[PDB]
Amino acid sequence: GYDYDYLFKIVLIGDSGVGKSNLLSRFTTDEFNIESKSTIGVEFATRTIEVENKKIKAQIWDTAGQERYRAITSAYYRGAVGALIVYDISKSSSYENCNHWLTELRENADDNVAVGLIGNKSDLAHLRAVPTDEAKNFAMENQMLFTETSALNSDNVDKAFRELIVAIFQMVSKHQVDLGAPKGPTISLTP
Amino acid sequence: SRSLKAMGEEIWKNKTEKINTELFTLTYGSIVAQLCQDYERDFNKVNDHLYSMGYNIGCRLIEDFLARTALPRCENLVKTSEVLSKCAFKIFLNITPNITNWSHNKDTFSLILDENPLADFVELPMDAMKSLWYSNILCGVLKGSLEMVQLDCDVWFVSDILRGDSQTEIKVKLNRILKDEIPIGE
Amino acid sequence: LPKVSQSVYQMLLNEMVPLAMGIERQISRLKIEEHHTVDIIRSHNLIHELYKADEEEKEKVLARLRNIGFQIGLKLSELLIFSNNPNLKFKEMDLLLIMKFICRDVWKQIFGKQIDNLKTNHRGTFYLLDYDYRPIQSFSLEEDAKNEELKMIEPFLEIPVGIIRGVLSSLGYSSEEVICLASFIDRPTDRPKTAFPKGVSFHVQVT
Amino acid sequence: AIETILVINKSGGLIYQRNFTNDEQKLNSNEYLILASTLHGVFAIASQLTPKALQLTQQTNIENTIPYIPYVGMSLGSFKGDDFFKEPFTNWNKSGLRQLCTDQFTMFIYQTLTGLKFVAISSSVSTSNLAIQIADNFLRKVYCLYSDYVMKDPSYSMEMPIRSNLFDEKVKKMVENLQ
Amino acid sequence: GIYSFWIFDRHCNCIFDREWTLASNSASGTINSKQNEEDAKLLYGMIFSLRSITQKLSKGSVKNDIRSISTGKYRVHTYCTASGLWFVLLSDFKQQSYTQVLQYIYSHIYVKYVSNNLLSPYDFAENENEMRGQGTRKITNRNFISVLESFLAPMV
Ligand SMILES: *C(=O)CCCCCCCCCCCCCCC
Repeated sequence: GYDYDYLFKIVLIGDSGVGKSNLLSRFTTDEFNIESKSTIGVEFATRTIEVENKKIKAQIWDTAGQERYRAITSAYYRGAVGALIVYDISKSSSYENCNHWLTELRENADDNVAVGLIGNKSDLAHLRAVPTDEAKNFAMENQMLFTETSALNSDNVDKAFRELIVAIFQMVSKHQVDLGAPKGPTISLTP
Repeated sequence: SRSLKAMGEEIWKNKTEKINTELFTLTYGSIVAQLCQDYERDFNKVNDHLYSMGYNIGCRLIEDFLARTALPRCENLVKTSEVLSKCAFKIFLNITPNITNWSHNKDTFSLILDENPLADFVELPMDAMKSLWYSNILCGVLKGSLEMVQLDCDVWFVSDILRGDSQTEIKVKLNRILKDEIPIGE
Repeated sequence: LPKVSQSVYQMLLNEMVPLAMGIERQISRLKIEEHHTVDIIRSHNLIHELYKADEEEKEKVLARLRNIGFQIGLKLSELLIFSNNPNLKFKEMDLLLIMKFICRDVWKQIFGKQIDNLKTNHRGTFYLLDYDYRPIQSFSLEEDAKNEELKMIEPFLEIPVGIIRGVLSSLGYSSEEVICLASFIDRPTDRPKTAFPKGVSFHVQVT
Repeated sequence: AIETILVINKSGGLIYQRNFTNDEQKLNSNEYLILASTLHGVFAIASQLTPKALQLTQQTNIENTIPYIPYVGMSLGSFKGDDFFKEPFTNWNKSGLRQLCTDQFTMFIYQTLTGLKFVAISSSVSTSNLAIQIADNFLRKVYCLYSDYVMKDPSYSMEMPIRSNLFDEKVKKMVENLQ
Repeated sequence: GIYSFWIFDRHCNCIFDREWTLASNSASGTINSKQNEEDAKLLYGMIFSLRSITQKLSKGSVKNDIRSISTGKYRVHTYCTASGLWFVLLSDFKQQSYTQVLQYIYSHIYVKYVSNNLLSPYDFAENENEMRGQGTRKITNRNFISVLESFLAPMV
């Protein structure tokens, strides 16, 4: 089923323990091999979507590095075209690492890469360790989309994901246009 | 490569040492005799201690059976039954159990011990005629071996010639094929 | 004539010290077999438990395994007398002939090799020297902890002592006049260095 | 007897899965994406596994040169002559996954200097070095055909899925002679 | 000859480690040292991944297993057994394969000093908490190290 016209690589990069494993578990085409995060550094999700008649395949790579993965974790961003910075609104420590995460992303990955920023587990209203106002202000200063997500607050991550892909498409879509025979006997006029 | 027949005869004839079966029978008989002796003849659950015996034996015998045979990991009950019937016993005890009594949808089968070297000569006491099995170590070894081959089975004795039944049968019903583990790296 | 694999025999003959130690636990890892939850415990755990339990329980397990070996030897006796058919008598005062029989046939049938040379007091006791002692040729703990190895591997020396006691029984002398002790005091004179460093010596007393 | 090929652009992601089998079709199209990306990741992670004996001292820049197999291809496009080349050449991936041999097949790898990867799955199981010498030459013929018929294409964005008929029919002609 | 030799168990753990140095037989090959743990989990991950790929895109009804994994600098011979035991060995090419040597290792060294070693454990992960791989209960059997050194000394 090789009907998709384009294939966009996007990294679900984020801090350890953030619940990103549960984040991408909702929106999935979950089949085939799983639990490959510890095998090398990554686990894979995919989806085909329709964007004005141009089918687009996505590749969510969920990079993770605990203590030993130093070089290959950076090398996995050789040609990444999207990023999905995952943080959690439960502790300031997770949000503090976003600056370093973006610095590494911009340094290594493709120049002018689309970056979104998702706040997992917003249902918990007891330990809101960072305000949405400050998060939005941080989002302003880099031209990068922002959203917060929860199990009960569904469809937000899905619409943000689709809008991220259609935003990337406008950047890396070169315009493509959809580009009476003589029937009868013949006589040779060659000399 | 080659049939399990050829493999069993080849491994048994020229790749293993030998002793008299009488002496092995004598040793196992001594074990069971003293377990009867020092336990107030509690045949109800001397079988449990013999099961622990057999499990501990089999869990570490499997490393040698696979070392000699070098077969792949069995996946289906058909191949497990074939290998157990045809070479696993032939290497060690030099017997060929017959397989009948196939259950529904290939989840259970029965090992028929035509000749049991563990019981070449026994006449149990009268009180043991409907309590003791005397060969619990065999099914314990089978379960322990299959544990390390990573497939769990409830194995037990249906009948024994020693107690008085016509033939000795060991049901080996599979329970679930527990899967390989993965690193828990977050 | 029918045979059985030496590997399974050797392993079974090795593994009674866990049996003789766990029977004591039952007298004085949970899992289900079919419906009722039985408990099982490893072998090395019980070997270490015997190594460091306490003196009276250690002695009880030692006499336990001696009884096992006594049964085995006494019971295999009649088979060996039938098969080999030596030139012995029921109570032969010439202990040398009995000891030659045990050295030549009993050990040839149990282990794969004839026992090595033997001393001759001619009045009282005898010594039986074994080199490399097949059943425990593949035992070890650590590169450095060799002192603990010989003290932990002690009870495995009883089943041949029990065999000798049993063979002497049902051949005249009973289990009240005969006593035997095993030890590692035998030293490798000139033999090639095998896995286990020390041979074993069975000192047999017979008045 | 090469049965399948597949190529990875620069950062993972399958872009060509034309299978040269009579009729197997066992593997889904979707899972080959995971296949190609996992091969890319394993290529990356095997780099930091050079044993420390050879880490600090290689002294083996004489074997990297690969000999010239005469007529591996057949019996052209931008190229012309009896064969795409005549001289030997040099290895480029000297610390990466070159071969994965297996009871039923063998996966050869050929990495382009820019970063492109070409993967050749062959049913045939050659002392494990002559096999590499055949495979590297053949995969570089495939690479030459790629540069001819995928790079000189207007309707082909960079490092994207390949959708062409000249390329697939040409590589089919290349492989049906190599058996 | 060889450069390093590894045994991994069912529980995704490193049970035996060894690395060599310059071709002296009595080399400075630090045995079961902690710095080797860092470049062991990723080796296990690589082998596990390509084994998963092989079992995935295999055919027939035999469930093949990977034999060797060649790179530019070396090649990794690997022998798997049905009891979830993997024996891995790195080496420069210099010969077709070491499958016979790995089989001899399993059938005359590990079997006869770890499965006939009643006073030494098996299934080294115990009492939960290390069956996944976060454990260190490697082997230290003097006979094992001695015979393995003796057998692998000439092939370097
Ligand atoms: C897939 O490979 C399954 C292999 C079958 C398991 C091997 C069973 C070995 C144990 C046989 C019985 C040994 C004798 C026990 C009595 C002392």
